[PDB]
Amino acid sequence: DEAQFKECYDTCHKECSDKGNGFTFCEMKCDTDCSVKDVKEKLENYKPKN
Repeated sequence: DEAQFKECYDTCHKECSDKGNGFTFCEMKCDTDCSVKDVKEKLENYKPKN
C-alpha cells in the first residue's frame, strides 16, 4: 500500500499548515506524524528543599 499514508501525509499537511507553520517543516513533521518512531523519555530531576 502507500495511499492510506499518502492521505494521512496530505491531509495531515492540511491540519499541519493550519498551525501557521511552513510547508517544508510541515512535511518533515507530517512525515513522522502519521508514523511511529523512537524517542526515549526525557529523564529529569530536581532538588526540592527539605
